Amino acid sequence: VQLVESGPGCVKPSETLSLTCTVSRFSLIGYAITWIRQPPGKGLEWIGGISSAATTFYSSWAKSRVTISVDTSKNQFSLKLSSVTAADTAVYYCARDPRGYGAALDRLDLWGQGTCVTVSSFSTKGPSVCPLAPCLGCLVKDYFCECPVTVSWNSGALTSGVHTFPAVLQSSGLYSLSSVVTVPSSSLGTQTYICNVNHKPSNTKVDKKVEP
Amino acid sequence: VQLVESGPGCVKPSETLSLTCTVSRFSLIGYAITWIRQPPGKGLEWIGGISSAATTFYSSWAKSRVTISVDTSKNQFSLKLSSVTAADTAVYYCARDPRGYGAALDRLDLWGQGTCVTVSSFSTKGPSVCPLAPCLGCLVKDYFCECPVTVSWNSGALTSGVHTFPAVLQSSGLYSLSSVVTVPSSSLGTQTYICNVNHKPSNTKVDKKVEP
Amino acid sequence: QMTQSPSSLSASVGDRVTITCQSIKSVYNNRLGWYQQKCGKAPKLLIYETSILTSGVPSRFSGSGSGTDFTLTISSLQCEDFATYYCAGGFDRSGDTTFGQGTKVEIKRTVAAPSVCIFPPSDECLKSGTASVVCLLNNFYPREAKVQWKVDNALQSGNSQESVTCQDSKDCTYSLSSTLTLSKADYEKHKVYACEVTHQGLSSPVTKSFNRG
Amino acid sequence: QMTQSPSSLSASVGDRVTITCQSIKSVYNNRLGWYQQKCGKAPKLLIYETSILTSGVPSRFSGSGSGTDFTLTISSLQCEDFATYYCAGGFDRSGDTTFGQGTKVEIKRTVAAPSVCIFPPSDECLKSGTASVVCLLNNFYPREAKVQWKVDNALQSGNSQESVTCQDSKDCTYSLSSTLTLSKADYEKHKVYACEVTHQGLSSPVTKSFNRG
Amino acid sequence: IVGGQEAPRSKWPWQVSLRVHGPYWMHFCGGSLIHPQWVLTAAHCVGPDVKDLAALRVQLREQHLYYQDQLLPVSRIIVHPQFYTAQIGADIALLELEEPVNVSSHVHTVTLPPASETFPPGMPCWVTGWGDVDNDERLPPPFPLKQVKVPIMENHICDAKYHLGAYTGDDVRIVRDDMLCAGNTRRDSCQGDSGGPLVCKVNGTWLQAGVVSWGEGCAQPNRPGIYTRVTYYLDWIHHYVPK
Amino acid sequence: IVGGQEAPRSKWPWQVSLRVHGPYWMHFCGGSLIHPQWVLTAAHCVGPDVKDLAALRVQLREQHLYYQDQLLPVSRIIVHPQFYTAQIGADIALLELEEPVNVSSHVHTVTLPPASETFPPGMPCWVTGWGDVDNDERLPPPFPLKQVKVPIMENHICDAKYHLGAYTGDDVRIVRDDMLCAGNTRRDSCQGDSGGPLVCKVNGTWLQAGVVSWGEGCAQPNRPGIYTRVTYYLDWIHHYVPK
Amino acid sequence: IVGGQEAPRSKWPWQVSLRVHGPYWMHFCGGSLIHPQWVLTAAHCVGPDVKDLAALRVQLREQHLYYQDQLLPVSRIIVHPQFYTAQIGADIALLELEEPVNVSSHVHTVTLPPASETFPPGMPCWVTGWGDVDNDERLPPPFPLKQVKVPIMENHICDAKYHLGAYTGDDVRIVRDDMLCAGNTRRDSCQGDSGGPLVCKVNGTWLQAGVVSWGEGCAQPNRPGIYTRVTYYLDWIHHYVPK
Amino acid sequence: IVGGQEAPRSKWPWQVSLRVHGPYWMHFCGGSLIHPQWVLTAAHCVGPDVKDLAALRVQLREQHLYYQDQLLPVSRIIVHPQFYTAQIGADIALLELEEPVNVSSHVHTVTLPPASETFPPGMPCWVTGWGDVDNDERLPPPFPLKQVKVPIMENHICDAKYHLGAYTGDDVRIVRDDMLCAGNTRRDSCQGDSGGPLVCKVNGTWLQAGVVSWGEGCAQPNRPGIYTRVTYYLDWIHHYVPK
Repeated sequence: VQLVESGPGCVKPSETLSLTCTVSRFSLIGYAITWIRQPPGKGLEWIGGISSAATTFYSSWAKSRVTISVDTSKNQFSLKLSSVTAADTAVYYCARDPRGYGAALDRLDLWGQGTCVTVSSFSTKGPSVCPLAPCLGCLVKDYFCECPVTVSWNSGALTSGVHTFPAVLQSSGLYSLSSVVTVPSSSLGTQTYICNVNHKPSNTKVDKKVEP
Repeated sequence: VQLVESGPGCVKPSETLSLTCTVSRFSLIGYAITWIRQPPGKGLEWIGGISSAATTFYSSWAKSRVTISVDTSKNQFSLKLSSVTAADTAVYYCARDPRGYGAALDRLDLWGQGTCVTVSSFSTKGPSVCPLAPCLGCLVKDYFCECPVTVSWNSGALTSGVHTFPAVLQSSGLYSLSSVVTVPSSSLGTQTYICNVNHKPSNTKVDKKVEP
Repeated sequence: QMTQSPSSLSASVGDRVTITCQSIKSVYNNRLGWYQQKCGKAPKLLIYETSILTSGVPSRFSGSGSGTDFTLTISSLQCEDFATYYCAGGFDRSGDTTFGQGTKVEIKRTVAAPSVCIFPPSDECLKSGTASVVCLLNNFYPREAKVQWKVDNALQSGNSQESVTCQDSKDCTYSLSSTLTLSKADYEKHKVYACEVTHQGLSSPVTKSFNRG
Repeated sequence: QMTQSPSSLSASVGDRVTITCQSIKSVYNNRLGWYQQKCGKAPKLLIYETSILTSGVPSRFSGSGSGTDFTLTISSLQCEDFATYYCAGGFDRSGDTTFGQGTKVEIKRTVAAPSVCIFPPSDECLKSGTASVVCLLNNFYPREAKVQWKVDNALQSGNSQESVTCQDSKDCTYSLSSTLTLSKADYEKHKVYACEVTHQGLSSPVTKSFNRG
Repeated sequence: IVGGQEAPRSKWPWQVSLRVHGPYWMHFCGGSLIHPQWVLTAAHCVGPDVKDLAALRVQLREQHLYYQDQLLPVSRIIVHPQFYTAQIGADIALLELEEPVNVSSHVHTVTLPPASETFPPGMPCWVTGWGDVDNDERLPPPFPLKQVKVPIMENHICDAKYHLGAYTGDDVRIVRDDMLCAGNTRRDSCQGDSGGPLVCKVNGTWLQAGVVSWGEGCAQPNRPGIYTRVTYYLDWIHHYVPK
Repeated sequence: IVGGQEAPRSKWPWQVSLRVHGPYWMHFCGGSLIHPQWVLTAAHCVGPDVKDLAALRVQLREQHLYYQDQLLPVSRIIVHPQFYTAQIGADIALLELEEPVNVSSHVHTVTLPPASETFPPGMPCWVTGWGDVDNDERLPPPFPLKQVKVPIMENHICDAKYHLGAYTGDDVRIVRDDMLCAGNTRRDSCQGDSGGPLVCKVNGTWLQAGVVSWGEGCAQPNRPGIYTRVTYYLDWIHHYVPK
Repeated sequence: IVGGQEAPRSKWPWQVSLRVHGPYWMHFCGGSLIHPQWVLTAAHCVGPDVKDLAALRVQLREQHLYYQDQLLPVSRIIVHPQFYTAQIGADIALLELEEPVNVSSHVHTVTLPPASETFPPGMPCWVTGWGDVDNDERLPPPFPLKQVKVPIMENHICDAKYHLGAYTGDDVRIVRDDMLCAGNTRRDSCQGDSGGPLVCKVNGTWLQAGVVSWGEGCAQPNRPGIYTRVTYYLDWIHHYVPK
Repeated sequence: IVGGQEAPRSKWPWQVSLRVHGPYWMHFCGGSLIHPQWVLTAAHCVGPDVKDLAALRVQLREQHLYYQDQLLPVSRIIVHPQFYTAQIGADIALLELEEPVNVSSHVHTVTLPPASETFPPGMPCWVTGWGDVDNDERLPPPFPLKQVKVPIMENHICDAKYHLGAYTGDDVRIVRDDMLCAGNTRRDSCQGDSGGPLVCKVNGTWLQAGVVSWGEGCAQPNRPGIYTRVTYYLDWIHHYVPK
């Protein structure tokens, strides 16, 4: 039993953000959902929640702008935040209280993985992918709306030795990141070392091989 | 559900070795037991077994000298080997076949931990224990009938960092062994680092502390 | 509202530590909990209702508190305990509930020296017309480590960025990625590329190079 | 009766290997199994009835065989796979059943230098009237390592023993214990004690010493 | 409920259902809404061992179980300190809701009696609930709320009836002064009705006389049902429910 | 076994009990010892899905189950290739023992019939086992071996009886020529007797006519028990049991 | 139904529930309304033994069982003459209603396929019903109608899968040409869904491909569900349903 | 009995089995032979409601239940007048046999303690019986007599443990001075052991300290088993058993 968020990743100022939390198997009939926010470099801040009774509760700031709702026909919970500013850029989580309380933070037992949302005027652009031939790697470059980018190897079957690094702001205002695996010299050619990349807002997927 | 051997550790030539295998909870009513031997530096050799039907089977060499038996009143299986030579020195195991076959080795699913039997004319003698002050350790020395010796730390609560070494034959024909744990310099005094030793045939237990 | 203290600590492997959280009101009815957050992960609940240990949490952790003052204690820190920790509390029903500021815990370990690799600018890191070259310092401790980029023996400055992994639950060292930027045409001028590496546990400077042809 | 081949192999981490076992008779009715034995442990059943994988065994392992010839295959060796492996077979009911000779598998890993400690002869290692002094080479690979004992700069010979750990499932290096023996009174003659440590990957002989006062 | 019919849809607006977590939120016990934030029930439904509040919810007056569930969370459980088993006595408990209920025509509180009311025989009293309908068998899968009118007995006549066909000596009090007796071989509470209200109409007003507590099986001869007498515990109730 | 009594202690020395692993080695099916190393039973007790031989043991002729267990291991299971369900037919299986049995007065084999024997009505036949004693209820906890004498029916008269009170058209063969019918509303095999022997005494010699296979419930009117006809499968049996 | 969700209120207007008399009118089997006076179902729900029509009723499309019951009487039961057990085949039956149904938006008939349709893999098909939700456990007490989308298998690939892990010889046909296979280890019919419709959308039109018939337990590996193939029996259906 | 072994065949010659009539004479309760004509047991096994003596028999010391039954008739049942439920106390009863028993090596009486014996912690004590072996599951079908050695607790330490994790106020006495506590999370009596003897070896002599009475489930943490203290009732026993 697990929670999955969904959301746009990148948004323009004055839009309204919509998020949904979905319950995967069985149902939260007797349960509460709360929404939590984490701006970059801050701690955790609470937005609001809905109780098992369908009563709703909002924080000191959220009552101005937030609506929370439930739809049993879809097994879904929804959040809407109106009139977004740049300062609304954060990771957003949905979590369950097993007691059904709509305004409690002391016993959040189950969490989703979270959706990052960036608010900006810019356009998204997908990346290029330099191979780093012989340790070897796969370097992903010049993308924007950094937060939802992901990289993987041998279509996920290379579970092992993949270090990956925090993104950096290119002087162009874009982002670049590197992915690296240590390889034994006998494994050169002898292992596939495929790299797999996608950037979901820029609709982009690419693949490559590394070899000497 | 697990098997435990029991045996004498050290034995004199021409004695008869007695081993027992005990079943700890529930019972082997429908099950077979086999006895396996491993002389030092050899592989595994099979002695014999008893089937679920109480039929007994013995190897090509064992029929001369071995008897296997069962006692449900004690949940015990027993092995006797008569007229022991020095070449009978080995680790001995009991194992279960879940199909109940008395002469099978292809599906030994559950094993005991094993007991080690040394046949010699000598007398056992218990060890001394050098501390190893600052990496630090506890060095156990001058014992005989090497194979059942064991060492432990903080009465077993120091589960961690304890390397321990194969015994060596002292030129006196006795054995010595070293036990070592790496320690951070702040942990000196700040952690107890107690050493716990016993040698069961020599009836010996001792304890010590390490400190600068 | 709450204040959590200290903001950070660093301690040995095996060491004994505690974290305190205090508030201007007492919690309503034992409604205080503790959460652990790790390198890019959702928080995990460790303790709820002041002192009940969540299942599957190893008994390293315990906590309790005098209704207005609360402690979380770790009996013997593992490198796996590298995380931020937060208190959360509730002071009524519907109203005042908040998180704390969160405490960052670093685990001190025995030194290790940076194993260095270098990767030649090739394919798209020239085929894009931009050029980029990478010097990689794997698995070092402490974070006292430094790089100097050199090209044709000339020292380079600016025109570069560095980034570092978090500390892993088992590696417990960390890796640094150093990058230099160039044009493809200016890579095609110069011929010698080097990075000079430094880290407190070393005999000396260290060097690694490659050469354009 | 059976013959198992090869007697030993050594291979990379990640590498692909197989072991063969052959017999002069075919097994009675798929009665062949494979056992793993580790550093001072009872054997564990991995495969039975030619090809059925025992529960809890990771799917790295599989095997099969043409009734008189049988193979065990490991798809990607881990250091955790450091062990001896045996075939066992049964050729009738009551009669011919035996083990094979057993194959020893060593896992090759990236080099490491021996971290050296030395310890003063003290308490029981003088209070027994015998004396003993220890030089410890932790966590090195490969096994090409050697020690020279020196006392008052004089090279010592004989009068010593060395012993070594097995390779662990996670450390995957190993430690060596070097010892020198003396009388208490002859320890009370000489004043300088040293061990000089050699290993194929090192800067130098790593001279470590201590001095009696 | 043994005897009686489906309850009319307006008739008993204070009836509560207690639900336990499982493959579904299953009815296990009754209760009554006595204040917008408080439910009165039996102690043996929730104790004497402490319960995790994660596993409990309250359902207000349905006509049919499970059809239109709206499950309320519970903030606090308060069991009378003297309770350990129902035959000893003190079988009374309070649940505090996390949120207050909006009082309505369809949801309204019952009134507690004044301490002087004794409820003599002839008092017109009803008991309601979702329990079993015969000694061995469940309420069938529509699950309607049922009602039955039950005769009150005096305590001394009830204690005498419990001694018939028993080894217990006549000097031993089985039925205590904190208890009340009602019902007969045709008309009783049964399993799953425990914790529910017994209500009598006095001078036009509905009063809760009792809580369904214990008995020697449903509608057995000479074994009337035993109820916790509500007047006996009014002072303990008013230490928590703000009146 | 419906009807009949406890069997005398010498009378049926070939009877076998099959045991499955669990909290104890529990009886689930019957069989008969036909050779010192071979047991004959039903296919639906062991198939059509393949079974781990670790979970099965054989028990030879007890008077009472579980009292004096000596559990034999099984080396091989051989199910007739045509079997999938018992109403289609071929409901026959062979178990090979790991060890041979020492033949004795107390343990002896049954004889298989010559292929020419037909077993007409009036043949004196018995069926034995440790099954249920009435349609709904277990053999009680002493667990004695029971016997009953049963009347044989001709196959065409039996097939006609199975069409009474059924929608099945009279042209459809329910009872097949690899099958045999016996029993009545007072005298039958029941659940847990499946796989056991039906034996008839012919010219002084006991012959196994049948294996307990299937039926429409125990001792129901117009529903005689169906047995696998042993003469039909002699050639398949003799490909494995060395005669 | 294993997998899938509660069905939308409008989505499957032909679904039928069969009820048997007891302590209440209990759901035991599915069906589909194929004509204003006729329900199509499985034969093993009603036969092969003859049933008293006093004990049966039909319920039309509810959202939740039991909460809005309007029970229709049945005039006649017609079971296909070849049926005796579901693995042999012909598992098809017709119920004639005493009264015709008023066709509506909320209650409408399903269309039967033309005899030339074959339903190859990739056909988008659904199965619906009120059966069990996991191998061992009941649909919980709100009792919603559930749906799941299931993959079709070709008959030869399905028969091969039924031989894996079985003793049955590969020459023996387990899956017959009057049958159809669908489902997998995540998505299946289960106990209580038998007799219900399998429907595929072909060129915009819903057609009933199958009736839920039998299988080796719910969602087991290599054991797809077996359905009666409706195209095989069109001539028998049209001897009774007036087209 | 949770933990412990099968009993040796000589070891506990006073152990009694109580049997109730049904489909067979089934074991329901323990007891001990204290005089050639008298059995001591628990009151809740036979009361508080009166039982027809036609439905009860006594079985003396078997090794295995049911296999060697010789069922003794009972002339009289005497339940202590103060008993109504086991948590209130007085849970003690006497059975008078119709016929005296021939005392033997295999059947002999237990000795009752002198009133001054208190049984402090460290006393070596055993409990025996044919009860359940784990919290949920029966003794398996060979039905051996089991024994386990149990630690005694002082009454005040036991009453304190019963308040952990309970709502009951610390001033309320749960464990009474007519009671005794023994056992732990590994070693306990369970369902079907009730009425059996707790015996301690004092100065070489076996004395019966207790009768298995009640507890909060088998081997639960902080819930030791509660026994009726035999010394408390010696005067009542000696009004009937002639000493």
